[PDB]
Amino acid sequence: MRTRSTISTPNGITWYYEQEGTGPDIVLVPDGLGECQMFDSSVSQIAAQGFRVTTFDMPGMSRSAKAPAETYTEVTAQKLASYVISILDALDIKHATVWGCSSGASTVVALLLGYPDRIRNAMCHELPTKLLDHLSNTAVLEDEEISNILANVMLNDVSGGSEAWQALGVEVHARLHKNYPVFARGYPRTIPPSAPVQDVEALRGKPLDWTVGAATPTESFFDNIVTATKAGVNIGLLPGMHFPYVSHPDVFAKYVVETTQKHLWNSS
Amino acid sequence: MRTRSTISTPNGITWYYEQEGTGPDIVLVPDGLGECQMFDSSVSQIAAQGFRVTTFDMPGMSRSAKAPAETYTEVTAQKLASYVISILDALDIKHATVWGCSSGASTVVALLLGYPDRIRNAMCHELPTKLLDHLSNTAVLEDEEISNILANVMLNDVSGGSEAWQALGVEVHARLHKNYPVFARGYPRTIPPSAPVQDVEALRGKPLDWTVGAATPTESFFDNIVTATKAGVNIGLLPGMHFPYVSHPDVFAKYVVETTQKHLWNSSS
Ligand SMILES: C[C@H](O)CCC[C@H](O)CCC/C=C/c1cc(O)cc(O)c1C(=O)O
Ligand SMILES: C[C@H](O)CCC[C@H](O)CCC/C=C/c1cc(O)cc(O)c1C(=O)O
Ligand SMILES: [K+]
Ligand SMILES: [K+]
Repeated sequence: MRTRSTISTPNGITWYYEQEGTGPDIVLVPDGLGECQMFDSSVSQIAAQGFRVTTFDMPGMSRSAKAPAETYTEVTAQKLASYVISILDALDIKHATVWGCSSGASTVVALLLGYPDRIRNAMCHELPTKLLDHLSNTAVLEDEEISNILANVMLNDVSGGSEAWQALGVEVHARLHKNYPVFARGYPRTIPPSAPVQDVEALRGKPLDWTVGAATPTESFFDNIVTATKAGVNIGLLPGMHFPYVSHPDVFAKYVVETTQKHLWNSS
Repeated sequence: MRTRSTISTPNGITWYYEQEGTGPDIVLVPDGLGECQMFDSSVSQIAAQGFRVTTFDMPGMSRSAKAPAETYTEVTAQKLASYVISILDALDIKHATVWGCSSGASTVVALLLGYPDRIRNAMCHELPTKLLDHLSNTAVLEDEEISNILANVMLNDVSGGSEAWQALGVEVHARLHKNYPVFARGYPRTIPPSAPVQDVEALRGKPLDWTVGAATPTESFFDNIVTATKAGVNIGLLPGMHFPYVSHPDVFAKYVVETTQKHLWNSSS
């Protein structure tokens, strides 16, 4: 019942995508590691509630690696939003609910603000607005050292569940190992400054639902809570840290379903 | 240069307190464990910047244990604020900057709202507004089990620094051992519903500086960040978790001094 296929867009990207279900469109945008297998359990649970769910690997990452260098270098929320619109155009998805974490969160807020006719509502999780020198400095290391360091960071610092993270399995971790250097050299210097949350008044009244991880250290996304509250945007918590769709897939799925249902009611 | 003494207030409490320094008054209200030795390093560093610093063990706790049962049972922010005003009256402290964490945070916001002529400015850290059934349920246990459970929670989960926590020393931990059952039976069921943050408009424009621990799990005091932001109150982070004066005493002292200095400049304007 799950489609697993590839599709080429006129910007040069060959996307790997997955799709399951019928009904209103929900699109799950990966975090910066660009790996859509992290959504696998949740895709079936969401689709089973009457939705068409689409996800994809991000350009330059995992099975979407056949892409021009511009799509995975000097990456911004606005570039990623343009790329997501390209694949939604290719798949004839005219109106969608979107979810994203991390650079995915920056991407879905850019999607909602830039393409309002295309976006029913956006769920953003842990949107990075601050430069981290420790992360930006990994870009000058050798690929194998980047992969070793960032594999450790993801498991021990931000996975929000070491057993679930490791249970993604050897095939997923082998793809992430190859993504870490692409992510390190493309994302951490350019993503945070591109955060589309500098204009608080532009967020006010928008169909945005913002979350942070319950277990995440307060300092990590303190600024998200402040910004959301200043904008009057719905702000709450999911269990775990940076990857709730990995750590707590059933809670994640229920959240996506209930949030989409609330906006479908509000739209009529 | 530290005064270490006792003072009896007509509400029945015999307080243990400490004082150091001369200058504008800064008062350090303990968290619910009620133990003012946790401020020892910071009291000297703050006083050295030209302040008179006062702290005290809280009623029923540590060396302030000679107190009526009303002062350490069914404890509310409003009761604690009335008790702090009683010791400030007894020490002739008319106008003070105040710090408090946890129930001490609830106390200092209650002091600022309820006694505004007495409070130059308040610094509140990790103010509890939510009931926690797992903590409330400890009240029905025997004293020794309460002490073992909460000693473990403070050391390993919320100290923000296990080595600094242990370095409080054997005498402090012997006092905290006796305080854990008093705290368990008198605080967790009644402090959160008494939180003086139901009226966001009452906080607006008040000389309040609110912090949360940088390492604290987001869920613990997420509501503090939301409430402070809604009220336009200065909200920020200190290193560590629930006990910044234990985990990061020099950062804590600097924050108390700089915040007090900011309000002294503003008061003159
Ligand atoms: C050795 C170093 O200190 C590493 C320690 C710091 C941790 O890496 C923080 C981990 C999560 C970073 C998210 C993030 C940040 C960003 O600026 C752009 C992004 O796209 C993302 C994302 O995961 O997508
Ligand atoms: C056995 C369980 O799992 C215990 C686990 C939970 C952590 O103990 C508490 C985290 C911080 C809250 C303290 C607190 C709460 C309150 O309702 C009144 C107070 O006065 C305080 C205070 O420290 O003053
Ligand atoms: K789950
Ligand atoms: K320090």
